Amino acid sequence: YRIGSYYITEEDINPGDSISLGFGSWAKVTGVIMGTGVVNPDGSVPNAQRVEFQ
Amino acid sequence: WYSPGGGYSQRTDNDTHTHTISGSVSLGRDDISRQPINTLPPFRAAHIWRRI
Repeated sequence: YRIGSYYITEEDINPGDSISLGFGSWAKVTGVIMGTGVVNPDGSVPNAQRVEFQ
Repeated sequence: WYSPGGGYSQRTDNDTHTHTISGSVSLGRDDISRQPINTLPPFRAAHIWRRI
């Protein structure tokens, strides 16, 4: 995941000009937790894997 | 009263009522008792709120 404010493709001459540039949705979350679990801290069941849509 | 006809006298002290009499009553119930608030089955229930 790469974040940039310039609307230039990663393979373009203006960009680094290497690799394939793909649109990324949302922010990257470190593998271990998924966020909302328990009102009082108990923790829910998180999700893992890369590319997996769940 | 048995509606008995007197031999010589007349029972003028007995009569049949026609309508009821409305009177003022005293106080009654004060208020309701305790009631439950919130759901016990939902207490400590895990809720998922993680964003995408």
